[PDB]
Formats: sequence, structure tokens, C-alpha cells
Amino acid sequence: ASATRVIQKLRNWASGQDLQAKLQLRYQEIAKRTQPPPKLPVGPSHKLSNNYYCTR
Amino acid sequence: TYKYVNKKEQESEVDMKSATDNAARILMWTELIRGLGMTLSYLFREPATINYPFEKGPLSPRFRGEHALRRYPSGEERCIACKLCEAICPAQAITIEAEPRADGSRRTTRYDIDMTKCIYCGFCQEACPVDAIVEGPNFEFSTETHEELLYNKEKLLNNGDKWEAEIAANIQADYLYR
Amino acid sequence: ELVEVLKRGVQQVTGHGGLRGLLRVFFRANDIRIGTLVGEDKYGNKYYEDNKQFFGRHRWVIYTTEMNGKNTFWDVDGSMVPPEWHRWLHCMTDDP
Amino acid sequence: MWFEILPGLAIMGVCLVIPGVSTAYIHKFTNGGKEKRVARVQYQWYLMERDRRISGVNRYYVSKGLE
Amino acid sequence: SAFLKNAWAKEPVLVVSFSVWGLAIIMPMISPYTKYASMINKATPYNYPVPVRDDGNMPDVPSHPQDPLGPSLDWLKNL
Amino acid sequence: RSRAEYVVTKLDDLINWARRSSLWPMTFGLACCAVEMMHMAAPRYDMDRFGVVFRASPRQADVMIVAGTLTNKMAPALRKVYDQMPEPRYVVSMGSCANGGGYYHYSYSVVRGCDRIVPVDIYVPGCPPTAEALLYGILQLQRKIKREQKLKIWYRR
Amino acid sequence: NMTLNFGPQHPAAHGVLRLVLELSGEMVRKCDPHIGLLHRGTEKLIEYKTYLQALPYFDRLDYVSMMCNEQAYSIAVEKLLNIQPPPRAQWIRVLFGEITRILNHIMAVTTHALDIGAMTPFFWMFEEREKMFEFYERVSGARMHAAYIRPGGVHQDLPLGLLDDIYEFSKNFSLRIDEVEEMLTNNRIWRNRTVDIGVVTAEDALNYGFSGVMLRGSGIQWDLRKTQPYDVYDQVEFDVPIGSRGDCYDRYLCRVEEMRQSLRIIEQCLNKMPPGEIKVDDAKVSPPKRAEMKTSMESLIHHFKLYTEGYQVPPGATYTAIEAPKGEFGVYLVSDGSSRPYRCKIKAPGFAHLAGLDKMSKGHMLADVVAIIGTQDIVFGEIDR
Amino acid sequence: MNLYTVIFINILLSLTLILVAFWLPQRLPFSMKFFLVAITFLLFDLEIALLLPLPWAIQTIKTSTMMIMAFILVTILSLGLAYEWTQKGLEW
Amino acid sequence: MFFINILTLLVPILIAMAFLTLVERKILGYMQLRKGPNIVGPYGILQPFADAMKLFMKEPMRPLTTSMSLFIIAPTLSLTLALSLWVPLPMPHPLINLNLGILFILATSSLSVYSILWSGWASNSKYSLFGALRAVAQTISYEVTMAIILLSVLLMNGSYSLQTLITTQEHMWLLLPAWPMAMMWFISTLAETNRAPFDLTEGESELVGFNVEYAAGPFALFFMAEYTNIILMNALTTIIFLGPLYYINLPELYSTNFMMEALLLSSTFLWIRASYPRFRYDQLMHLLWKNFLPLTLALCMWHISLPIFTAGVPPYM
Ligand SMILES: COC1=C(OC)C(=O)C(CC=C(C)C)=C(C)C1=O
Ligand code: SF4
Ligand code: SF4
Repeated sequence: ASATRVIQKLRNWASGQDLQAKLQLRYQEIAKRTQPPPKLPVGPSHKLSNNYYCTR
Repeated sequence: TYKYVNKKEQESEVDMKSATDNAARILMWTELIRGLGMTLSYLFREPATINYPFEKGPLSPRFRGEHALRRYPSGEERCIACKLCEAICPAQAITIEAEPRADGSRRTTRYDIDMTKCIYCGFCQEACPVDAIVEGPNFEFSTETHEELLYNKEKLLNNGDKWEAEIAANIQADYLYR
Repeated sequence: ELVEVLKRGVQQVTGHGGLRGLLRVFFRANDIRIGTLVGEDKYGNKYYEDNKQFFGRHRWVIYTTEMNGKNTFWDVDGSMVPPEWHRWLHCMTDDP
Repeated sequence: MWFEILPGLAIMGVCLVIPGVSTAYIHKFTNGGKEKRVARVQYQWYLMERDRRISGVNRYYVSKGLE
Repeated sequence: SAFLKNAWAKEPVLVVSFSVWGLAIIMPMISPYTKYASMINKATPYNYPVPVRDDGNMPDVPSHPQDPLGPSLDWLKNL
Repeated sequence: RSRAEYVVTKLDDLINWARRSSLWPMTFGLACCAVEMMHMAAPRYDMDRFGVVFRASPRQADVMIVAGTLTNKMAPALRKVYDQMPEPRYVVSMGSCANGGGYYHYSYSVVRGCDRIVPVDIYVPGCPPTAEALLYGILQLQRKIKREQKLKIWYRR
Repeated sequence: NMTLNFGPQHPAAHGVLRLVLELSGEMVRKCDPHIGLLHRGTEKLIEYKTYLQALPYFDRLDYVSMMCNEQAYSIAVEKLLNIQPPPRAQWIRVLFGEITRILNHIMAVTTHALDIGAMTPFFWMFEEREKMFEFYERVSGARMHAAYIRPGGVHQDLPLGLLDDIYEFSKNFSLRIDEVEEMLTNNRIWRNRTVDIGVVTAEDALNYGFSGVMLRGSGIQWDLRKTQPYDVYDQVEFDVPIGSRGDCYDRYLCRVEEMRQSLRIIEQCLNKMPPGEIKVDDAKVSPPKRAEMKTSMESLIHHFKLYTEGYQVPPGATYTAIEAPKGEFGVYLVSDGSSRPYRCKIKAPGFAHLAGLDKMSKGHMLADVVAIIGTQDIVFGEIDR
Repeated sequence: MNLYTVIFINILLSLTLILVAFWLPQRLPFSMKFFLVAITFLLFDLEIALLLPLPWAIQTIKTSTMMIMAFILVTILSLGLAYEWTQKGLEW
Repeated sequence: MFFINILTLLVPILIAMAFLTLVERKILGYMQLRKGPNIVGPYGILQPFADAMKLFMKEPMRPLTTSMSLFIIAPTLSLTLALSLWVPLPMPHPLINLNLGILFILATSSLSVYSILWSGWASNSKYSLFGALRAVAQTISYEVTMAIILLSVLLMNGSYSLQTLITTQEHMWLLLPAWPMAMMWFISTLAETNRAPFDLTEGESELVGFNVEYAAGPFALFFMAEYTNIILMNALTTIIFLGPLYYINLPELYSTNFMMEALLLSSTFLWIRASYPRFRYDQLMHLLWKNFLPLTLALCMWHISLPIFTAGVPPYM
């Protein structure tokens, strides 16, 4: 991006595609770092009852 | 569900118009010119390369990088020589021998990670109960001599002290996940 | 149009101090780009960020002139960056 | 950005015009401000030589109606 | 004819190749200018035209180049 | 400055700069480390920028990067290619498979390091040594090539 | 016949290949490929290593399709333990499995062109490949050689930003395939170099055990992903790109289609990934969570034993095949009751394909052989093992 | 002479390079196809010769004979080519 | 003064040779989403000089089995012929104008095929001999159409002297007429400089042949030769078919436009290289003998007929 319109137009044409819509270089669209803290889910078998291993 | 690639559904019988279009394709290299347009197009796109020393390719917290041994905030090295980091190392890299320190505490007399043997799996990071051995962020530790790559407890503890601030931040970010 | 790009170019060139500064950057960092100093570590390295540029090149470090004695004017190596600021540079943490 | 390729092209170009301007002014200096006569066929060499004999030793010097 | 067609679309060089071979073998035969080539080149005067003695028995030869007699290239002019 | 010593220091600085700026590497292409460099040759971390040739035949190669395990069947070859490289020549051992045996150290078919077969100048660590990490290693070769003082040694020899 | 060997250092030899060629003039009459230059002893080393500490080895057999390789060991060991991965983990393995087939195909299509002489397609896609590794590194910590897919379930949950970033990559990736699509699919020069080269007939392909895009390219309709659906390949919809004739072009076109079909599968996985746990909840098979091992005795005992000794999978033997990007990758794991395996025969799609080179490269020039190896997508790690 | 001056500088420049280059640092591959090509090449190379004077021959007063001759030469060689194609020649 | 002129033609051309290499390593780069060499010097300007010095310093290796003359004659011949062919070129004024100028360029090019033959025999290793034999064949084949394409041109120019075309192309480029051959001159110029679409002479994936045993100084000289040629042939396209505007009063606008057209067509073969895969050895000869030679021979006859029946026979001299 950050390309003068004319270069973009030349780009889009020479390529035959609207390459601007889907640029390869990433700009402020990528997930920000330090995404929020994760509280992951505990799966089955964590029941404190009727959880006999012999049955699983 | 299948899909035919390169299967001509039917025999389009040549029509002069069709023939001309084709003959022009062979005679005036029309498709070849199409290919040149694509490369000219990128010539105008911004290059994706990074100044390597000045800018660095992004690595998130789980990057394994270079081994380090951490210490408790008080200053007591975390490792208590349970030696299962040695047990689960796939490459036989970590060698640990221990004896009860004078304090009476359990500690490792010798902890040697052979980095040339290590394949940076990150299981040691996984296995440690006190999480004393961690995969530190640094990946730039290329060395002139083979011996430098072999690491004893003092290099790893020193590596741990140097990168402790970032190691602590990285473990802080990823521990909920683990 | 074209004038605009030339204009921003002037900004960049005139931005890194006088010609002395530009040459300092032009020849050792090989990039005349202006950003916002996000901080200066005790070693001397100066870190900058330009969120407008692509992910790969929004955060850069202009290393010091001398680190731990060694002259680092031209012999700049990555490890010069301090461990604290290493993760900021590698985008491990979005916080300076 | 592509403009960085220009510095190199410029140096090539400057180095491809020099030759054409150089050869075409080291001729107009050595031949007295008049393009070096191209003697494709003998007649021309004759006329050229004739010129030499007509004046000085060099053909570029050119005598006129006032002689 | 049908092959001709495919030939126009497959192996479309030879077709063009031969076509030209022929068109060059025809245009010369039929053209309003072909004759000029042998004239225009004939006329171009390369070797000095030596003058003949005047027995005085020749009314065809012009006694002077600019005379109204002799050959002319007005055909070359306004060609 | 004026001293036969100063002229001989400046001229190697010149000779060292030429070798440093243009290192044409030759990658054998063993195992997977070759991929982690095909990424260095690729656009995120161009190597050409630094003056590195993506593909160079042995006779025209300054640096050999041994990426991947050197089995006991490829050893006899590596040495040949190292031996046939032009004299000024340097080796960068990439991967715990090459600098040391890495996983596969104790195998009967793997040489425990290329250092056993070819003298090694920089050892780049990591199972897939990261591509910046190789780029740091290549840059470390450039720091080693700057320090060399061949002309100075001939003068005071 | 002027015997000439395609020596290892040559770039077209994938680093290790000594094709003893007999050149009847420039036409090559016989090839005797001498592999073995990268035999590391991968399957004799595994016998001495516990089931978890042998996972890493499977990321290095085919080194361009790491996770799909480690999904074959993970499925095998899981079968022998009669345990199944949790629902979220199975989607994550299918999500990472198709990122790997896009990654292998970008490897195979672009490096084939590098061999033929087209250099730009490699650079455009390789930037798209580091975008992808980042996804490996952000989920496992290793750009390649992750060790993420574990014998039971996967190792750690996806970071909280990965699925958005995989959408942004998949959203724009197809234009990138479209772009090399224009630059290397109709060029008369490519077609001439690739079309009608190394044709393999349908029955010959089955007899030579080709089992891959090489099987599908000649029109045989076989995908282990739809025929024998492993993991969740029963809940995702895709079209196998069967080619018609078998020339190296039809095989290229199939590889480009599978990249497109994988984007269709990746889309479904992001759209339908279930909330849940990433590893089976049996502490006997998958290691206990970090907080649990540090607060509950049953968990420390289970962590200590699993890391130090192992799963101790019940005695038996299984051959589990998954559709790795190259072709059918299968592990015949024979197991005694011990925590470490007894035998692990890695079937490599590639040992069969390289055998076919002599038959496929028949009546062909020195240059055709470079295309023939390129269209088998052979990585010598899998062949040499 | 002017050419001689230029050329000897040209050789000198190249010999200088190789000399510094060497001084500063201080069995049966045969396919008739290949031979056949070389031959064809000269048959064509000779023809190129019989065709080279055509720029001077254009100005020939005859013209008719010129073209009649030149067209016959080009056509008979091309037929030679034609038979080369028809025969296994040119089919490597 | 003549020497001054000799220097003005050779030195600049050689420097241009060097920077073409740099330009080839940046235009190919940006097309492939990469900056190319910018770190050595400012924007990579010092990059060509840097490897030149590295190449000359590295030890020239004389293979145990190698002639020592057919080995050192080969790069000297390659540089000598290529730099020599710049001697008689109209820009607009030629240093040494020769009445039979185009025959000089055709003959001098033809001699370079030997260097390939001599280097291949000298190396005494199989890769070299196989590469040389195919190479000589490519070069020679692309000479037969290359020559006929010029003969068609000359007949519409009237003479063999390259200086005449500046007067032939005072109203229109010879591309408009004769475009069909330009293309065929351009493709043949791509073959004779062993550039990409036709780089089988030295295929890398195929026989990593010409410089297999050539390193350091010998590598450089051919090397230099190839690139100078790359320019020269492009420059011949920019005189014979794209005729730069000539004004007798100011001779440099001829050279200014010669500069512009030569750089763009030199840029084009750089652009061709990145854009196309390399053709097969027989696919290459299949093109010339089957696709182009019949087109050229027939269009050759059309160019002996166009003059006569269009009463346009060109003026000699
Ligand atoms: C993609 O397949 C392969 C290549 O060819 C394109 C190789 O070049 C190589 C090695 C190549 C070099 C010289 C880096 C490997 C390992 C490979 O797997
Ligand atoms: S596991 Fe952690 S603590 Fe136990 S020994 Fe290895 S390092 Fe020290
Ligand atoms: S080191 Fe790690 S990555 Fe490099 S080869 Fe050996 S295993 Fe593969």
C-alpha cells in the first residue's frame, strides 16, 4: 500500500487483478500482540463424581 | 466429490474466428505478454523484506529459541535435580549429576545441555515441575567453535540471568494456555 | 500526487538530523525512514516505531555507536539489543 | 520501492550517452568543427585528398571563392 | 479446406509462412510500379556519360544537357 | 597517514571488504535446514541484499552452508565439494544435525558433525535454525572476514 | 552410454540424489537412482525412544509437511491405545493439516519451476509461506518441526489471535495462487516442458504403488481423506482434484487445485471449530495440566511417570495411513506392552514414486528427468528415513 | 590502422584482466543429430553467402532476373529444409 | 584524441556492463517482492565493484585435466569480441565507420561460439563437453535466422553500413515495417546472449557447462562479455529497428534516445528472464528450424519483392 494511485492502477492492470484489495504485506489487520489472557475450558473427566477411571 | 482438471468437456469445432484467435495466440505470443504484465505489476508493489539487524521478524511468546536455567526471585536456582528433563529429552542432550548441597538442599552439581545434540523440541520446557529449564527467546547464539555450543550450568544460569526479564514476561503470557 | 511522495521524501531526508545524521543513517542502517522514538536503552540503542508501515517494518532499532566498549558504528549485530527490548523488537509483546 | 533500482539505471545511462556524445565531439574537434568526412567510395577520398593538397596539409581547412 | 482451417489454428506459422512466400511471388507480377525499379535504378547516373561526336546527322541526341531533347526522369519526379 | 604499515592495513581492509560484501554461498541441501535458508533467500529476509548468491556452483562459491545431517554416505562427497571449492572459502554449519549430530547423533549412518569432515567457521544452532538465525550466522561470518589480516601477516612475516 | 551421475550438490538433486544416468546421446536410456545419502536411522532410533520422544522424529521424515506427518503417528499411537482426541483437537489437526498441504504444494510447484528455470513464482509464494510458518510458531513455538500434534490430542490450545490471522491469510491467499496461475500455467514454455512428460498409465500407477497426486493425476479416484476419513474429514466438504491424462501438467494442475480445495477446508475449520479441550482427559495418555500437577498429587505422579517412563501402549500392531501432501504416509507401529515402540515402518510416499522414475522417464532427455523428479514431490527425508 | 589501434587495446584489456586474475590471487558424446545440424548449418551458411550480395544486386538494371534468381535460391533451399523435416532430420 | 575516443567508448561501456548486473539484481528483485542489493554502498551502487574484486582475488583453478590455453584464450576471446563489436556502432557517429559494418557485427558475433567450444573442450570434464556441444548448436542455429533477418533489413536499407539506417529511419522506425522480424530479432538476440528463455547453454538445473570449471578471473571475463553483449545486441535492436530521432544540428538527442531505447529493451530481457521458464534443448531448435526459419526465409523473399514492385529499390550509398 502507500502507493500513489497511478502506480496502483498500473499494478492492478498489469496484473489483471485488484491486488490492492488483497495485499500480501500485512498492515494493522493482523491480530494485535498481547491478545487478552485465556481461560481455557476443562474437558470431561473433571467431575468430582461418577468419574471412575475404570469406566473411561 | 471429484473435479476434472484438464479435461476438455467437448470438441469445439474450429470456427474461423476461433482459429484466428488461436493462430494470433501462437503468432504474436499473446499469453507470453500476459505473463510479463504480472511481473511488471509486482515490480510496483512494496518489497516485503526487513532490514535484518535493524528490524526483526516477529516471534510470539512460545518461540523455543535458546535454553536457559531460571532462578527464584530470592536468588535460589529453580532446578532441584529431579532429572526428568534428562529423561524426556529426545536427543540425550541434557546430562545431569547431583549431590546434596551443603545447605542440605537438592541441587545439580553438573547440568550440561549439548545444544548441537539438542533439536529444540521444547519438551524440557514442558517436563520441568519447577519449570527451571525454559526455552528462552534468543535464537542468535551462533558460535565460532563447537565447544562453545556445549553449555554447562554456569552458561545456562548466566543465560537465564540475562534473559530472565523477557523469559518471565513470555511465561507470564503463555502459562494459562499450558 | 507525485509531489506528495517527493514531499514525504524530503521530510525523511531532512528528518534524521542534518546531512551528518542522514549519512549516519544512510550508510550504517541503510534506510532513510523517520519514526517515533519509543525509547533509548542504557546501552545507547534507539528504538522507533512506524505503525503505518507493514508489520514486518513498523518497529526498528538504530543501534549505538559504542556498546560495552566495542565500536558499533559499522559492526552492528542484532544481539546488541538488550534482552528487555528484544521482545518489543520481535513483536513478542506489543508494549514498549 | 522500485525507485531504488533507478540509481543503478542512471549510472548505466550516463555511461551510455557519454560514448555517443564523446565520439561525436572528438570528431568535430579534430576535423575543425566540420564533421569528419565519410569516404565510403574512392571519389570521396579523392575529393578529400584533393582538399588536403589544396591547403595546409589537412583537408578540414577549406579554401573558398577568395582563392 | 478444413485442414487449412485447423492449420490456420494449429501450426499457424507455416500457413503464414507459405502465404507470404506466394504473395511475394505475385505482387511483383501484378503491380503498377514493378517496371519502375528497373528504370529508377537504370537512370541513377553512376558512371560519367561520355559525349558522342557531332557528325551532325543526329537529331535525337541533345546537343546540351538542358536542351528539350533526350531522356527525362520526370517519371521519377512526381513518381 | 604515511607508513608501509598503514598502507598494508588499509588494503586488506579493502580486500576483506570485497570478500565480506560478496559471499556467494553454496548449499549442499541436506535434510531440512536447506528449507530454512530457502526462506532466507525468499522475500522476508533477502540474502542477496547482503550480497549473497541464491545459487552458486562449487567452483564459484565463497561459502558452503552444510544444512542437514551428513550421513556416512554423503560425507565422502561433502569433502570433495569442499575440496573443489576455490581457495578463499568458508564453511557455515547449519543445524544441530550438522554442527554435532543432533537428533540422529547416535545413529550408525550419521557423521556426528560436519566438523569431522570439513573445517567449520560458524556453527548456527537450532533444529530448524531460524532463518534470521542463519542470517545472523552469515553476518557473523562477515564479522570474522573483516577481522582477518592476511596482508598484515605477510608484511611482518 | 556415457554414464553420468546427477551428483548431490547439483540444485535439481534436492541436495542428496546420485541418479546414475546412462546417456544414449542427450536422450537418457536408463536411470538407477542411488538414494541413501540421507538415511539417518530414523526407524532404529525410534525403537530406543519412548512414544512421545519419538514424535519429533516424524516431523523430520518429510520435512516440508511436518504436521501432517505427525498426524499419522498421532493417529497410530491413538489407535493402539483405543483413545480418541477431543473434538477441538481433531479440527485443529485438520486446520493445521491443510495449512501443511498448502505449504507442501507451494514447496512442490515453486521448486519444480526453480528446476525448470522459472524463478519468480518461488519468491512470491515463499513470502506467503513464512506468513504460514508464523502460524506454526505462534501455536507451537517452532517455525517448522513444531511437535504440536501429540500422540493423544494436540499439545497446547491455539493462541487467542490465530484463527483471525488464519482467516486474513486464507482470505488473500487465493489471489496469490491465481498470480503464479497466470505466470506458469499457460506459458507455452511451461506447457511444453510439462505436458506429455512422464505419462503414467492408470494400472501401472496402482501396480508401482504410487498412491498420491501421481495416482489421482492419471484419473484413478483415490483420496484417503474421503475414502477412509481419518480425524474429521467426514465433517468437512472438499472436491478431490482428479486429473485426466497423467502428464506432468495434469499433475501440476491437480496440485494447484488441492491448494484451492484446502482453502475451502481451512474456511470450514475456522467457521466450525468447537469450544472444548485440546488433549484427551486421560492423564494416563496425555500429560496433566501445569496447574494440576503443581496442586494435586495424582497429577504430579501422572506427570512424573508420563515424562520419565511413558504411555505403555497395549501390545498390538497397526498400519495407519493419512493423506500426507505427497501421498499416503503410513506408520506400521508394532507395539509390545512397553512404553517404547518395537518397530515403526514409515511408509513414505516417495520410496514408491522414486522407483517409478526409471519407468516414467522413458524415451526422455536429460532435461525431462529434472521435471520427472519435480513432479513426484520427492523429499529424501521420507525416502531415506 | 584506426581499427588496428582499437583492436589491440581490446586484446590488451582482456589479457590484462586474465593476467591479473592469475597473478593477483597471490569421451564419446556423439549424436548424429549434432553433426547433422552442423552440416545443415553450413548448407544454410553458404546460402546466406549467395544471398548476401542481394543489397548490391537490388540496384542491378535487370531486376526481373535478380528476383527470379533470388526467389529460386530461397525456394530450393527451403525445399531442402522441407525434406529435412520430412526425413527424421530436424526431429532430433 | 583517437585514443581518448577509444577510452570514451570502452570505459563507459564496461562500467555500464557492471551496473547492468546490479540493475539485473534489483529489477528481478522488485518483481519478486524483494529489495535486491541495497546494503553495500548507497542503494547498491558499489555492489558490482565489490564482487569483481572478490572474483579476481579468489584462486583461479586450473583443473588437473585442462588445457591451459584453450582455457585462457576462451574468456579473452569472449571479452575481446564483445567490447570490439562496440567499435563500429552508430551513436550517431561511429568510432570507426566501416562500409560493410553489419557484416563486421555478424562475423564478430559468430566467432564467440568458439570460446564456448574451446572452454568446453579445455575443461576435460563431462558436464563441460555436453554443455558446450549443445551450446554451440544453439548459438549457431540462432545465427542462421539471425543473419537472414538482417539481410531482409539491409535490402530495405540499401547497404551494410549501420550508419545508413540513421538516414533510412528519419521518418519512421523500421519496427512499423518489418515488425514481424523485430520480434524474431528480439528472440534471436535472447538466444545469442544465452539469456533466460534460452539459457540452456548453461542451464543451472541442467548441468549447473560453460563456466563449470571457470572461477574467479576467467569467470569474470566471459561474464563481463555476456553482459556487454546483452547491451550491444539490444543497442543493435535500437539502431536497426527502433530508429532514434536524428537531428544533424544536435547529435546527442540521437544518443539520448539511443540511451532511452537501449535501456528499455535491455530492461526487457531482464523482465523476460524472471517471467519465463527455460525452453527444452530441442524445444529451442524446434522453434528456430520449424517456427522461425520458414517465416524468415519467406519474409526474406517478401523483402526482395517489396522493393521492386513498389518501385522502392533503396539508394545505394
Ligand atoms: C523442494 O525440494 C527440494 C529442492 O528443490 C527445489 C532442493 O533444492 C533442496 C535443496 C536445495 C538447496 C541447494 C538449498 C531440497 C532439500 C528440497 O527439498
Ligand atoms: S526438570 Fe527442571 S528441575 Fe528437574 S532437573 Fe530438569 S531442570 Fe532441574
Ligand atoms: S538439524 Fe534439526 S532441522 Fe536441521 S536437519 Fe537435523 S533435524 Fe532437520
